[PDB]
Amino acid sequence: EVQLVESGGGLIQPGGSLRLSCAASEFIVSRNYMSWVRQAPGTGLEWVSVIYPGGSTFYADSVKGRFTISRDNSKNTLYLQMDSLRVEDTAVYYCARDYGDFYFDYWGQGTLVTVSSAS
Amino acid sequence: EIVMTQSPVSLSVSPGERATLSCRASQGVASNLAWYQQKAGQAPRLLIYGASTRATGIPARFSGSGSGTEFTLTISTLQSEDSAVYYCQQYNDRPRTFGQGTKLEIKRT
Amino acid sequence: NLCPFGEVFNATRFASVYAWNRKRISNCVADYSVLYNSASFSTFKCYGVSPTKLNDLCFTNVYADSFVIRGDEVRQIAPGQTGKIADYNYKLPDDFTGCVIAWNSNNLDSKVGGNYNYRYRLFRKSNLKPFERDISTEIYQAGSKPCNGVEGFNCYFPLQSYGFQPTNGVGYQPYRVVVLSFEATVCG
Repeated sequence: EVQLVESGGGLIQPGGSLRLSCAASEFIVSRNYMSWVRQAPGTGLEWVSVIYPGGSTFYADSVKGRFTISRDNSKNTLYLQMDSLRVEDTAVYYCARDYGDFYFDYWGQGTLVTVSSAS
Repeated sequence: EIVMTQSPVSLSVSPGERATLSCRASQGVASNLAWYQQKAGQAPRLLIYGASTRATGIPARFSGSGSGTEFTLTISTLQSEDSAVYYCQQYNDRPRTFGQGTKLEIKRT
Repeated sequence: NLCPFGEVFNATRFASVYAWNRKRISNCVADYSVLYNSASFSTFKCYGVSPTKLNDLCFTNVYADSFVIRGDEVRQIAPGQTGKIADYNYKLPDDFTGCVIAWNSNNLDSKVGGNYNYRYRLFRKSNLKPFERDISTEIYQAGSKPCNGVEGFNCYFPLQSYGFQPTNGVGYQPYRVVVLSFEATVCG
């Protein structure tokens, strides 16, 4: 039973904050190379972040400083602190377990984030 | 960073013709290229890692090859279920950069 | 007597970066400008003491730490660096006195078809302490299952092997790295 259930995505203000989630099963987030990949329509599927086992946080140049990956180790829950959001972040955000810092072996179903001025 | 260019940007193939998909690189990636298959409304499932290795549950129909800067993915028998968008990324330099994806479609009557 | 840098910097076979070789240098006179003026090294920058002025200084003991990494991550052999090699293979403390020599070894450590002997630790449960050595080839526990020493899904061998070619890029070529540490027996 391999799952990666993602929550927390939704409409937020542009210039707001988000606290995404990825509730794993059958592999522990805390000891696997976990990563966030965003898929924006019109542009390509694009890598956002990665966290190493215990390890460290690495980010893309378009998200560096404003984004923050921060797992939890009481339950398998990979987060993505997502602050100072701009309108070029309208994308489906996938949490994805990596093998090494190489390839996104398994992917979650994704959660969509819309950042614009509507209700 | 390495800019991948899937050249057959849309390819419509009859159900069984051994379709062949390719992506080149802006730099050199040794055997370091992956392949991904994203069906409609689904996460992109991994097809081939290291440009030549079918991972898990991936049948022998997918036959990706190539190395250095020229890469190939070969879909063998082309059922209806293979209609998806096929991506490629690199491993070698950070960031890991995907291609633009190849939209492959099957033909019926 | 002269300190035996000759078989440190010109050994015929270095060690891998997860199993980084260490030699103790004690009770000898060391010349460092013979190392400095050689210009066979692509990377020689020193932290804590200048290379010209460390010929005039004395230490109790000096550790020579040699391994082979890919040429892209010689950047990770520095105080306060993160990565696979800086966290799971070879960690330097932030208060680092000592310095690092790295030179290209494409002509020796890379063969046609792949010199796959050099390995690095890919999966590890936690970051390394500074100057800590790990060898253990226990099957890594990516998941929550008794792997019991056999691989499979979510049970990985923790040692990824380097792939070295004479045709690939300069940063993907094998770089031999010698790391010197300083702690009164070893003077100039």
